Amino acid sequence: IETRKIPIPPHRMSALKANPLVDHCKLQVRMNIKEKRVELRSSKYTVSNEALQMGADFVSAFAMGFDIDDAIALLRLDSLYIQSFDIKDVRQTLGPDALSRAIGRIAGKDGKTKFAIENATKTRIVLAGSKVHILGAFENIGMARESIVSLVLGAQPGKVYNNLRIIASRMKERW
RNA sequence: AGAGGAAGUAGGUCUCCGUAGGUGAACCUGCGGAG
Repeated sequence: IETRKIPIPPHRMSALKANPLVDHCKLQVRMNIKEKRVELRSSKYTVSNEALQMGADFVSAFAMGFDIDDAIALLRLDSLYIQSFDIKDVRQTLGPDALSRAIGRIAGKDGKTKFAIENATKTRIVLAGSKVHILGAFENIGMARESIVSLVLGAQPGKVYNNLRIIASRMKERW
């Protein structure tokens, strides 16, 4: 018998107050969004450390900016990963014109560039300033990560999107 | 002004917060900030 408690940011508290993991994995839950904690407890119907760690990963992935439409995908498919890239990781210049210009390049007006990158490499990303979070299979996470870091190296989004599309097609192909 | 003669050229998304107005709890728009 093991328990795991996770902290949540003060962003998604109403969305966590929305309504089930006891039905999903037979693992008893408690919540308190004023101490920012969510208790996960394993019962006699709870069988595996896989179920424990996957419930923990599902709740933390809902906490870090994804909704349930992209979180029950993590509850369901075991090939699905999350990777959280800080924009402060590997940096091309020392100059502090970073945050606004970089996430203006990555996000794009009305979400055009983030959305086209998502549709191109089949991954699902969310963007909040310094931290950008990628969800999907880890080769798609590698594709989205190399596209985003080539966006912050200062390459144009048209050329980056073209190369991303051709790499995504060659990765979809079997032989 | 005249019929002839002869010639030549052809780039801030999402979420939250503080605002100000709107039709009020909520909610919408605009702005200023943090993730």
